[PDB]
Amino acid sequence: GSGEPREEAGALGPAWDESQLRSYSFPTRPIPRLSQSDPRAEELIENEEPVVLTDTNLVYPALKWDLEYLQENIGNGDFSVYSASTHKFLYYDEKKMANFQNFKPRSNREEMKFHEFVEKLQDIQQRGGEERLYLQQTLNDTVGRKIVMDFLGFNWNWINKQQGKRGWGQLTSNLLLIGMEGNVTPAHYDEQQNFFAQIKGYKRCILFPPDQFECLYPYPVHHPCDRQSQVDFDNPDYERFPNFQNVVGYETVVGPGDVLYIPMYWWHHIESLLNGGITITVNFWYKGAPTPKRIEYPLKAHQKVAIMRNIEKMLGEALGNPQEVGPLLNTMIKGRYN
Amino acid sequence: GSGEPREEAGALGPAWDESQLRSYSFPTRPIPRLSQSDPRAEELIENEEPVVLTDTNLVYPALKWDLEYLQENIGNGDFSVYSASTHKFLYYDEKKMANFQNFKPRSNREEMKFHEFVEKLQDIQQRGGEERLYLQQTLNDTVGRKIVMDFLGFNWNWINKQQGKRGWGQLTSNLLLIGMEGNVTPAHYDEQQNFFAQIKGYKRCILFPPDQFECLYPYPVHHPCDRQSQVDFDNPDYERFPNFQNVVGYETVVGPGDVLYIPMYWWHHIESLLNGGITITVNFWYKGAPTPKRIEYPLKAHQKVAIMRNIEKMLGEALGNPQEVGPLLNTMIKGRYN
Amino acid sequence: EVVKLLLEAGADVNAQDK
Amino acid sequence: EVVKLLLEAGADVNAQDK
Ligand SMILES: O=C(O)C(=O)[C@H]1CC[C@@H](C(=O)O)C1
Ligand SMILES: O=C(O)C(=O)[C@H]1CC[C@@H](C(=O)O)C1
Ligand SMILES: [Zn+2]
Ligand SMILES: [Zn+2]
Repeated sequence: GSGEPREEAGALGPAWDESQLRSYSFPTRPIPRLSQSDPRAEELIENEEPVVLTDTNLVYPALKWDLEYLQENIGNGDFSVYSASTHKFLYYDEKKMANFQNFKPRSNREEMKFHEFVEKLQDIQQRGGEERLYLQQTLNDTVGRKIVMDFLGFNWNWINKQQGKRGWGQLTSNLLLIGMEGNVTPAHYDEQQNFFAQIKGYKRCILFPPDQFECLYPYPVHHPCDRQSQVDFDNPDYERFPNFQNVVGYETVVGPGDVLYIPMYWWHHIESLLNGGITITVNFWYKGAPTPKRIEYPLKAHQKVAIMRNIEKMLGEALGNPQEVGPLLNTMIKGRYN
Repeated sequence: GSGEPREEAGALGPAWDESQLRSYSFPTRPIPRLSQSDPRAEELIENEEPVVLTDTNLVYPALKWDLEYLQENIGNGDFSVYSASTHKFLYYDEKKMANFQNFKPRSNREEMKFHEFVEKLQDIQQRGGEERLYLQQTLNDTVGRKIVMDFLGFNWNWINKQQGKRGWGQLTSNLLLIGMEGNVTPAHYDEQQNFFAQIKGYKRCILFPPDQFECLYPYPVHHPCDRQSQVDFDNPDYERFPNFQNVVGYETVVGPGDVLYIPMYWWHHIESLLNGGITITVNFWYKGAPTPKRIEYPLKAHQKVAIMRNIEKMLGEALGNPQEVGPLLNTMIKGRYN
Repeated sequence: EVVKLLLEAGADVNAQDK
Repeated sequence: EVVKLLLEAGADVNAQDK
């Protein structure tokens, strides 16, 4: 489990309860929840292991954000809003859909103004519709003055020191995430370091280390769902994915003010708690440190993942067609390495 | 089959008969036997398909070679002589044995003078022993005057024009091969072009095109038996090697004066005819033409073989240990591409 | 060279490129 | 570059190197 639901100050009762969590097939153990001043927290980040930091004040000025405040102040830029008839918002790269014309995504992307997102959300709730929305938009220069001021008030002192201490590359973006209760982002890994800053509502985060690659079966690299797990967590096909019976997760529920370090290459499944209302999150994506000058053997799990990705990319290019990658790989192994 | 046994001139009867051929599980069709002046012969060489040329005179001065002549004239250099208790002289690279300390070769290499090879051969025949010898030695500068003169008398005019016409690289070596009746060199492919010049006795040659890679199951690249088939032709394991049930060979029996073009990457199984006496062959190995400037898609079979070899080599280097290549490849494919 | 080639990380994340 | 890298042929044959 995630650990006992945290009790809110002022005797406001349990923030959430276990009935708001979806049911899955695998065991988990809790991600540590620590103060940013705790040396164990620094130890985990340094070793690229997840930790929830409870007191960074990383996005303190954003803790007042709700739909009314954001709509008044976030400007008139476009926001990417995904729509689905399922709770699962499986990520896919539109640019790879040409490689797999048989892939029919279950979520669709629509660009709209922030007030149109609020209105569509309101229409759905009144009509009792089952349609789900998930706003996922990189923050940019079109935001209004008050959002600029809030953003400037993030704890750049703390996170800049992390970036420097860990040798990371640049901050590439901040993703603003606004979801409906019950929304799920299925398990995947990212090739950047991530500080995941919860603002409103509660998200259950289930992480898996890079050495569970064999259990989580990412799509082919050239598939639209590169880096995402092929396993349906709600109905796992153990005939196709037998080592999913061996997966073990690291679990936590983050609430307003919490920051989760999601290390590069770590798998993560994220869900907005059932009956928990809307959720708001801002993340901080950093490029990882460069390949070290001297390679130490045996390689770490994340280095083998990087190798496998590059083998798939190179074969797709050399064979001139990503569909020939599988057949060549099978020819290489059958009766030779298996 | 190989085609009707050729009838020798002067009414000397069939050179050989089908009872001298070993029995295998797969069908074959005959390699064309043509004159070097036949445009179809040039067409096959140009398209990297095998052909037996009957009238090249490529090694005409060597057709008088026997053990007595060679012993008198081939000098006092060392000759590599393989010894085995089986008819199969499976090739292996001594330099890769460190990677696979569990590999126990069934043939051993011993360096000796040519007269010691003749004497060991004579001891075996008198004592009725079952030990087999196979002399396999690159021709070099230590050979005596009469062998030098014979070698100078090869048809360099004809073969030099082939090398030039096909864009091949340099002649890298000439392998002298002297085997006992019944000796077999198991199926493998070479990364050079080969003109195979038969001098004494008869060899059955069974070739398989590069697109039968999937049926012939070469050892891992880092194994001592790189480029050789794992299938025991005398007892094929169809559970491990199911597509060996689909292999189809191109077959011929070469005799004195014949030259077989064995194209680069073509699999070949070579056997000295049962009860046929000793065999003598000299081959001519040429580096292949370079990779073309413009790549045409889809790739040819031999280009996919080159890619697979390089993937295995690169992974062995990057993982720091050739034993980790298999596990990484299986992790890449299981539940992802298979 | 080849080892560093195969070890090179990408930077892809779950955010759609335009 | 990478395509020509993967397409490069070796030159190994069945003759033992010293
Ligand atoms: O932050 C990441 O690494 C992501 O993958 C984002 C997109 C799925 C989102 C969610 O919070 O549901 C988070
Ligand atoms: O000539 C080649 O390509 C070879 O592989 C040589 C070594 C096995 C030999 C044989 O004639 O039995 C020929
Ligand atoms: Zn992610
Ligand atoms: Zn050969």
